[PDB]
Amino acid sequence: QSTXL
Amino acid sequence: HLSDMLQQLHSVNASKPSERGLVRQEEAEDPACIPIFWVSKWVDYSDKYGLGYQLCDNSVGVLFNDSTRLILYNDGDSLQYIERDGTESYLTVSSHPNSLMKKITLLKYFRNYMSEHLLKAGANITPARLPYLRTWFRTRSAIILHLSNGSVQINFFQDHTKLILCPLMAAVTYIDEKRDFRTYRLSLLEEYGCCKELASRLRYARTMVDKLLS
Repeated sequence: QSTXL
Repeated sequence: HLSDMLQQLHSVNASKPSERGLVRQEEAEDPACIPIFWVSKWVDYSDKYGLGYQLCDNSVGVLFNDSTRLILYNDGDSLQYIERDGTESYLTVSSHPNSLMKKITLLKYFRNYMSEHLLKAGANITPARLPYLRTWFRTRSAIILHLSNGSVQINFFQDHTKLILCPLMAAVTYIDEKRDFRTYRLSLLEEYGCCKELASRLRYARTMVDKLLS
């Protein structure tokens, strides 16, 4: 997954 | 366009841009070449379904494991379905064939997951045919994303830096670790040089574009 908020 | 991109990267990397006598990276900046589209969030669920992604205009898409694609436009209603041979159809959430209900539900699941969990890349940029994701792969260091308009995007895991390569403009956008977004003409990087960090990432990008060609 891309990065977290 | 991939062979054009490879030739552009070869020419710049051959020039050894971080060894310019005086590097003037800022002179290579060309804000007019800022891309319209890039991938701003993504989730690799390919153990079951495929790869979901958001583009920077807030549209979303899925490249399913069976090589079909479903795109939901940022109006939240228009859909484009692309069969594995590239055949496109245009539908809506409100009027779509029942055969697409499962994939629409999955797309909505990805859309919601990315909204609830993931930070938008390039959100600081102020706002053309909508592209779809042609193919992608991961390495130990990065995810590589090939869009249907010819753009290649490479997101590096360790430090969050990103490249967006646009062969039509012979340009590269670099998002650095401070999330500063700069777009360069590759020919001007050859002329004026760049820092070692960008040079290193353009060498890796040539390797990645080479892998895409196969």
